Amino acid sequence: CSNLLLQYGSFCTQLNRALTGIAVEQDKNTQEVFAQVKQIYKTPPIKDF
Amino acid sequence: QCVNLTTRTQLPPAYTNSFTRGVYYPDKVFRSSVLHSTQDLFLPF
Ligand SMILES: *[C@@H]1O[C@H](CO)[C@@H](O)[C@H](O)[C@H]1NC(C)=O
Repeated sequence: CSNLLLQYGSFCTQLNRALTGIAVEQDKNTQEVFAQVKQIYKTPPIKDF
Repeated sequence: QCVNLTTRTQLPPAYTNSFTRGVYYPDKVFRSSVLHSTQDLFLPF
């Protein structure tokens, strides 16, 4: 079956390319939402707000 | 006729690294500027 699938080849190369693009896009989405800033601020010990 | 040979000297069998060797044409078709993939009996690199 692998030998027979060999002569298709380009089809699941295309599929893997598409899925990798999707995964990279997911990481991009999370970064662009949450990594708006880069200075990791932290709260002061005193909560005198 | 045939004669058995006597003068000999045995040694441990010699071994070597075959790297990027043992590749032959798969068919008889003129393919140029194409990266083609195939599966056959091949000498592993
Ligand atoms: C020696 O030669 C004979 C016949 O010529 C053959 O039968 C025999 O197998 C040979 N032996 C060896 C060790 O070559």
